[PDB]
Amino acid sequence: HMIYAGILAGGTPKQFLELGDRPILIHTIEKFVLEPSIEKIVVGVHGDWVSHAEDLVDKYLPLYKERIIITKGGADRNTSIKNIIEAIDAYRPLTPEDIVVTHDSVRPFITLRMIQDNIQLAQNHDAVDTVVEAVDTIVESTNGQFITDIPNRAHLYQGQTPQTFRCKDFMDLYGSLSDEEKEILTDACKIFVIKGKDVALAKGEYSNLKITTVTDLKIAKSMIE
Amino acid sequence: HMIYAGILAGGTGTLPKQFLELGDRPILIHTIEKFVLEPSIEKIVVGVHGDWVSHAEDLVDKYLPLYKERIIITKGGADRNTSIKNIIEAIDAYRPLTPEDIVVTHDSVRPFITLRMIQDNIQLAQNHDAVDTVVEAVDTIVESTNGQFITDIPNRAHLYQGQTPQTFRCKDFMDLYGSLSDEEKEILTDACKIFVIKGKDVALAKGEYSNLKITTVTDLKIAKSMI
Ligand SMILES: Nc1ccn([C@H]2O[C@H](COP(=O)(O)OP(=O)(O)O)[C@@H](O)[C@@H]2O)c(=O)n1
Ligand SMILES: Nc1ccn([C@H]2O[C@H](COP(=O)(O)OP(=O)(O)O)[C@@H](O)[C@@H]2O)c(=O)n1
Ligand SMILES: [Ca+2]
Repeated sequence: HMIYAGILAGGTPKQFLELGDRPILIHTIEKFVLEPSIEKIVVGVHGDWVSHAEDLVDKYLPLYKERIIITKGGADRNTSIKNIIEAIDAYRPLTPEDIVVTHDSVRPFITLRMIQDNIQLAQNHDAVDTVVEAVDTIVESTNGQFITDIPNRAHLYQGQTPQTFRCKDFMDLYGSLSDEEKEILTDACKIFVIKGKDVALAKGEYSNLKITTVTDLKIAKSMIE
Repeated sequence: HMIYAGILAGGTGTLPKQFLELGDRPILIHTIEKFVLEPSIEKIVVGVHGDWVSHAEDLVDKYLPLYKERIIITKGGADRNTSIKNIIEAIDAYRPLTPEDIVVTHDSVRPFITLRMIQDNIQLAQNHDAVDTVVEAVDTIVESTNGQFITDIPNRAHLYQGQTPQTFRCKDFMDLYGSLSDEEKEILTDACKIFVIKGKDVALAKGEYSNLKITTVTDLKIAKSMI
């Protein structure tokens, strides 16, 4: 079986911002290029930014242009995955056993260690979520007016990426959902859980920051001196 | 009836940052300054560690000279609940508690609280049991009861990050903290968690993503850039 990388960069964007010296997207793709087991690295880019992602690849990673496929992502992260898996299928026809390690372009501090656990866990599980023990106190409210519930904070995890699973599996489970369900089931791991599937946990790092806000940008800058 | 600010501002065992310089003033000072903005808050009761009581007194004498008779320094407890107990009992020494007297509890290490947040807490406390300043979770929260594979990914749209202010009536909190045993108090160290699990109507207050909790070093670095 093959292993692929699925970089999600189709968002609406922070990943084309310079971090230190190079775009966050380039930082993120970098960690995947060394990994011997990863066949191609496939990036879902917003259809408008595709060409600008390739100029970026040429300018910043000319040694790996062959290892990278830049493809049009979709309206929401799940769709981007669909599109990434489709592009994988265009490179080599998917077998039941081929794998995708998906990851946010805006997470530029993922470690080869994480990547390797995800790949490694996926052997004897349906899918793999990368998480860390929750820091904030989490409060629930179905209405958004008063507290409907407070979950037990000793079993809560802050969810990050990689999210790793077989390709066919995603195309099957995601495929079988009405639009209304897709709109509610936005997390890729959620879909596996509700379909009653075994999703194991990969140890993430509190440092696996996801860069969404101008505050996240500062935290990142201080992490690279 | 009365309105008090209860500033949870002391303890060890966890190096907590409330006495560090932010811009020019210690963080705690920034925090107290927000509550002096509110004309309606009677006194501002600050709950510091035993060793730090006088250090805090001086900080008021040095940085808040005029609003010094507005502020009352007191000893904290082992946990913030024991501290709220101590803040409450300090107020009862100042002015005997009237069943409706509310306390606006707040982390001393959250100096970016606005008056808007404060006023929403006094207001929402009117016809609710308690108030919890809150913001929409930005992170997907994942539940796992076993610890190796997931048992639940709640809907994120319905999930919230806890902040402070947390507001309530003084007698109301004491009467619940009482019925709890010494081993019972351990399992639920947050104040709003007591109200909910003893079935009470505690409403949400729109918080702020800028309402940072200064705990780590990078947190201090973010904070310094914000002011
Ligand atoms: N259609 C989409 C939407 C978002 N994304 C984004 O997914 C990652 C970050 O997720 P997000 O915070 O935008 O959304 P979510 O919180 O993961 O649902 C980014 O690396 C990427 O920009 C994507 O690749 N394709
Ligand atoms: N007995 C205690 C213990 C800690 N605290 C802490 O509660 C406030 C915010 O919490 P923190 O940032 O120290 O973090 P933690 O809640 O102690 O994990 C601090 O101002 C103070 O150090 C308290 O008010 N009373
Ligand atoms: Ca009443």
